[PDB]
Amino acid sequence: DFEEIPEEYL
Amino acid sequence: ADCGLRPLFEKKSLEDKTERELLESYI
Amino acid sequence: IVEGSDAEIGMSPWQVMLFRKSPQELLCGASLISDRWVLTAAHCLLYPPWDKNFTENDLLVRIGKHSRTRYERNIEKISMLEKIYIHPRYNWRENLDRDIALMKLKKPVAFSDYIHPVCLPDRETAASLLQAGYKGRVTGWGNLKETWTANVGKGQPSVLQVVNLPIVERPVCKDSTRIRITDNMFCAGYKPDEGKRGDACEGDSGGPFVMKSPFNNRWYQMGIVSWGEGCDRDGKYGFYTHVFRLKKWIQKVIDQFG
Ligand SMILES: *C(=O)[C@H](CC(=O)C=C(C)C)[C@@H]1[C@@H](O)C[C@]2(CO)C3=CC[C@@H]4[C@](C)(CC[C@@H](OC(C)=O)[C@@]4(C)C(=O)O[C@H]4O[C@@H](CO)[C@H](O)[C@@H](O)[C@@H]4O)[C@H]3C[C@H](O)[C@@]12C
Repeated sequence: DFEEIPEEYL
Repeated sequence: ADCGLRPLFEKKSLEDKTERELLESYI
Repeated sequence: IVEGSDAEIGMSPWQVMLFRKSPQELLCGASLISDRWVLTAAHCLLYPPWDKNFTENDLLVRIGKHSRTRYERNIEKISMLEKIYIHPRYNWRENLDRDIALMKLKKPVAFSDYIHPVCLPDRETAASLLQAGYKGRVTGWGNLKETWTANVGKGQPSVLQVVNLPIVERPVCKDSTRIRITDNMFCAGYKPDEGKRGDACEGDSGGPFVMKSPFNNRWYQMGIVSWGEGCDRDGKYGFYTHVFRLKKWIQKVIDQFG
């Protein structure tokens, strides 16, 4: 399932 | 203003593969 | 979406994904209606029977997507929320009446081939197009078959799905169910004798039901995916939030933040 999203979105 | 006009479709006068189904139902 | 197809790229560039930050999950669909405003179902955020009450920092909005699960690296845009607005009379206690919410984005998105807002209806578009037998279109990344009540076959799509559904007469909508149907709803779908089928399904909630005007060739959002009983059951129908009837409230919140 989900690919990791970039850290500046968290 | 340009709402509802899709870059890849209306804006270059291409249809999608099923939009005729919609339009054919509007009597 | 049950019994649909893969969407084409850019076919629905107002589709938004409601994505949970932790654990990272697809919560629901949603709709881009301007550069800093997203429209969704209130139940996506607020559902007290389940202790569901999302707030702005709970969530990400993802715009421009096609693939359900990947990070579409130079295509999709991920946005933060500045404010959530749920209708003051959303009825979670009985029927999901007024199942609508606005979300205002932290910063405006830029439009692209893949990211573009849908129109909202005005009175005469609603009048002309919202009729029985006329088809609209639903999209989303939700389950491919029913659900809670879970399922087999395929389960979850790789890519955005599409289906086109006729609008159904209000009487047959009310006669298919025991729930109280209000004026803030409509239902859609094929009848058991019609041979086509199809429906939304879990994880599709909150997204757009859209129609294309034959007068000016534009796409308008007529509905929000709200509720159904099961997914794609014979003689059951999908129920959608009636977007023109709640438009006063929408204008109210956008004009006065704005
Ligand atoms: C969105 O993704 C989904 C809406 C759709 O899929 C739309 C269509 C098919 C057209 C949403 C989802 O976000 C969560 C729901 C909305 O809040 C949801 C949650 C719990 C359900 C629900 C409120 C409908 C009533 C009830 O179900 C039924 C069938 O009566 C409820 C409360 C529920 O507990 O689910 C039911 O579960 C089955 C099997 O375990 C049992 O038979 C029932 O007794 C039990 O009530 C529902 C509405 C909406 O469709 C959902 C799924």
